[PDB]
Amino acid sequence: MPRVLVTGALGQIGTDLSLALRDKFGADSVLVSDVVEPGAKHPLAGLKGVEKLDCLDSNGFEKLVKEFKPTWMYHLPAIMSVRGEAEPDLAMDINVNTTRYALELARKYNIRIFIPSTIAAFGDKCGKTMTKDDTIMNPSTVYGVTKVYTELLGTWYRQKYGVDFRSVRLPGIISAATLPGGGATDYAIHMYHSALLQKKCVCPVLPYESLPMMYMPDTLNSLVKIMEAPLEKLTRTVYNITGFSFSPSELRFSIERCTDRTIEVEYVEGPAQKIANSWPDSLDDSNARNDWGHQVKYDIDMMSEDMLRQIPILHGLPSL
Amino acid sequence: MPRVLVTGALGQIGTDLSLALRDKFGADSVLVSDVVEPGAKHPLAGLKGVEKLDCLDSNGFEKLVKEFKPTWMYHLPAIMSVRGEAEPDLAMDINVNTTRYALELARKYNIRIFIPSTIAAFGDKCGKTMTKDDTIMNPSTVYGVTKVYTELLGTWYRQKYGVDFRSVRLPGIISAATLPGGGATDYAIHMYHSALLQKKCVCPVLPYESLPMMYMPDTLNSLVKIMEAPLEKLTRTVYNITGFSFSPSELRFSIERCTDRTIEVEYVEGPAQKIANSWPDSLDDSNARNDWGHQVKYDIDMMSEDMLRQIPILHGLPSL
Ligand SMILES: NC(=O)c1ccc[n+]([C@@H]2O[C@H](COP(=O)([O-])OP(=O)(O)OC[C@H]3O[C@@H](n4cnc5c(N)ncnc54)[C@H](O)[C@@H]3O)[C@@H](O)[C@H]2O)c1
Ligand SMILES: NC(=O)c1ccc[n+]([C@@H]2O[C@H](COP(=O)([O-])OP(=O)(O)OC[C@H]3O[C@@H](n4cnc5c(N)ncnc54)[C@H](O)[C@@H]3O)[C@@H](O)[C@H]2O)c1
Ligand SMILES: [Cl-]
Ligand SMILES: [Cl-]
Ligand code: NA
Ligand code: NA
Repeated sequence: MPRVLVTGALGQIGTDLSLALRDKFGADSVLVSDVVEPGAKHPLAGLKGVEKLDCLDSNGFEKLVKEFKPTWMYHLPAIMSVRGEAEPDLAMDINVNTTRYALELARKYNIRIFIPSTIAAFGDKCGKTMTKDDTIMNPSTVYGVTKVYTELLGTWYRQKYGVDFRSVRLPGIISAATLPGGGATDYAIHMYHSALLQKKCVCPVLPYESLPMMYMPDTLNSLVKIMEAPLEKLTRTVYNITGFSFSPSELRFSIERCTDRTIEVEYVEGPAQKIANSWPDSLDDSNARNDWGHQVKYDIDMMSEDMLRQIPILHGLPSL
Repeated sequence: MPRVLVTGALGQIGTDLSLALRDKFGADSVLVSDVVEPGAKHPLAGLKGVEKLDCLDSNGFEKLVKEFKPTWMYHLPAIMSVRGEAEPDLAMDINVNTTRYALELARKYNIRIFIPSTIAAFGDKCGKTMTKDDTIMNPSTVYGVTKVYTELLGTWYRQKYGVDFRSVRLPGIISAATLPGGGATDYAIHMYHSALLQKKCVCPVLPYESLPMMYMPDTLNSLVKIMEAPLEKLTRTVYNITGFSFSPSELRFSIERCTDRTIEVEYVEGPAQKIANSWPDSLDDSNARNDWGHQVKYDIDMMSEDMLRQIPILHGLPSL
């Protein structure tokens, strides 16, 4: 049974993943860290086993790893697409340097290490329909460039030092806890909020732009399941995984089915569009399904039902 | 005509490139720099416009650029395959951080920037026969991993900021001016020295491991030609270029044809072999030929003739 360290643990994936790990292996077997502390309304507030760690401080990062003695690490901090184009130096620092430090610690302390990649690692030469695990990688964002380096450097640590590096290329991840903002796939949560508030939604992604997506509970299952797999079953270090693909118009139809009313949406291109257009429409995740049993239990309508129930509970929006 | 800065200029490529640029454009229009000073017998010793610059010193790098106002830059420092496997922190520092600084300067000060890539950017999934410009990139060395990042990051600067970033994936480069080191393709240069000294060459690459190679004068022609090209003629930022491929067995025969005598070579596998085996056997350089006129004058026997005449003259080895 593992002892799990999570870094950048207070963000979108880390919050839900931290809780799930605590449930499965026990709070004493999990250490949750982030450069920031949790808000008083954050789900990890007041919990034991939550610490403050700037992963750019390699000495502090090592200090924490020595003290806790993890056998597994999920290294989550990154600056993602939209922010990274505006603040590329910060993206290069965080996405390259924290990763280098993590991998050096995984070597030194014999840690099985997960670092997520992303469909943003692909660009317009990838083959946009059912994109393969091995293909041409020509990302159009600095974030994506940094994640190609993440994939290749992690794989080198495996080959050279036997570090047990594992990764998936995550699609857009949807969850109810997330505050709608300007992220590349934030149109989807904005749309759920608008529907609940019965207000006009102005969507920055074009209506028929399809992307690979996944609902959070499926994401968490896979993130645990890949780390549990015996090494001998893994034929590669980096796997595509997907939930289902959808466009904004499809998400709108889903919401209208689950609310039984019309939501008003106007499509006005924002910064997310050019980024999303350079990404695949759908992924081939057959290697993940075959090697370690990646599976998906939600479809778009199940997800919409759950979201429309969870958002009022979490954020105080009007319910259906 | 241009004002050309060379960084990392005292090495194998830089020594001959610096002299060619001075000849072509005039000594007052070329500034060359390196972390170390030239020794008294270095071809660049005693020359004006040769300076000491550590490209990890970003303030120093900036100061030099702001003073000289280059219109072109050739950014040459890197830690290469064999050394990088043994000193990976140095390789990651030099290969990533100096590049990051050079690209930012190119953006800020409007410089046309060349940063060489390499066949080492490819690995065992590339398609090893007549490898294309766009393929799967899975390098097996940290150096190669850093060069993929170099290509993608330079290409992103071109896309995001309009930086005129140009690159070729260099094959193994053979030249006489520089004494050979412990690097992968430098077996070839050692084999010429051993032949002239009439002593045993112990070769760490297996006798039929074919690699893309090029003789320096053709390399110099192409390094200048790609930088002279009008931007509108370039359909891509990174080009494969090759001279010809050969194995150590082939080179030995070529040397023996020229020297009219046996030379003694023993093949004792070293680290270079597994690295070379993961590289292409030959490249497709059609895009370079088409777009900007890459061309090649030398074949293996013309190269061997010239190497065997030049080495005695430049280094005092036993003639003919
Ligand atoms: N959410 C998605 O749709 C998605 C999709 C694909 C891949 N990913 C990847 O998943 C990982 C997590 O994404 P997320 O959506 O949770 O991001 P997020 O922005 O919600 O969370 C990131 C967390 O990293 C922390 N952090 C930043 N700098 C740090 C540092 N110096 N030291 C320690 N922590 C630091 C931030 O405080 C934040 O809590 C990232 O690698 C991301 O690229 C996410
Ligand atoms: N030589 C080849 O066969 C070959 C093949 C493919 C690609 N390349 C590329 O060509 C470039 C030059 O290679 P080379 O063979 O001339 O290498 P080299 O090792 O002969 O020369 C490297 C030069 O860089 C300098 N240097 C190192 N750290 C520095 C720093 N911090 N600041 C400034 N200078 C620094 C060194 O002092 C040295 O003079 C590299 O990018 C290499 O990857 C060379
Ligand atoms: Cl984003
Ligand atoms: Cl080498
Ligand atoms: Na962002
Ligand atoms: Na080397």
